[PDB]
Amino acid sequence: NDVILEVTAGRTTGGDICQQFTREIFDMYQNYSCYKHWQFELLNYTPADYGGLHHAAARI
RNA sequence: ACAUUUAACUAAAACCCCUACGCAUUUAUAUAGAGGAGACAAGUCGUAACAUGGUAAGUGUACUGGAAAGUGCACUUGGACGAACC
Ligand SMILES: [K+]
Ligand SMILES: [K+]
Ligand SMILES: [K+]
Ligand SMILES: [Mg+2]
Ligand SMILES: [Mg+2]
Ligand SMILES: [Mg+2]
Ligand SMILES: [Mg+2]
Ligand SMILES: [Mg+2]
Ligand SMILES: [Mg+2]
Ligand SMILES: [Mg+2]
Ligand SMILES: [Mg+2]
Ligand SMILES: [Mg+2]
Repeated sequence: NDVILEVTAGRTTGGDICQQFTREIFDMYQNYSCYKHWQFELLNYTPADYGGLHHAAARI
């Protein structure tokens, strides 16, 4: 069954470390879909204010 | 509500009421639902305060606004006015 994957930047500390790290994780799953030849369909994508990700949703 | 009797050549016998409490009063627990306060985050919106915080802040009171808060009158310094003259 297909997976609707969602990543959210947890509110645990100051700065954009949580939001910046979310972008890296989201790119990791997107690249992992290509490695497994999986179709990666973007559903939601809300970038942060410092080149990061607040929350993102995608379908694999 | 309720009666002084019997007996008395030594002296004794007899004596025995019925009405209250209604889930009425008093104090708590449990709550359909409606809110508050503290803790917490960093999410969302703005930047009110702390420097003359960029409208100096605040008190009382009134009205208004998503939200801090905004404005009127009076008061306070828990602000300043640069401290000879020019
Ligand atoms: K908040
Ligand atoms: K003010
Ligand atoms: K002040
Ligand atoms: Mg209740
Ligand atoms: Mg301000
Ligand atoms: Mg001024
Ligand atoms: Mg201003
Ligand atoms: Mg001000
Ligand atoms: Mg005032
Ligand atoms: Mg007031
Ligand atoms: Mg006004
Ligand atoms: Mg006016």
